[PDB]
Amino acid sequence: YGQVPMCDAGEQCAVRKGARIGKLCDCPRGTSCNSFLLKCL
Repeated sequence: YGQVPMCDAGEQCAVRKGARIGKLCDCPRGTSCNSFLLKCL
């Protein structure tokens, strides 16, 4: 439960649009999911 594709540092890990965020992949250890930039920061 919660398994997701490994996300890259610049690759989009979640899309912020419409209202809620669209999860795509998890950010690599050391990088978080920026809902404003949509990057692994």
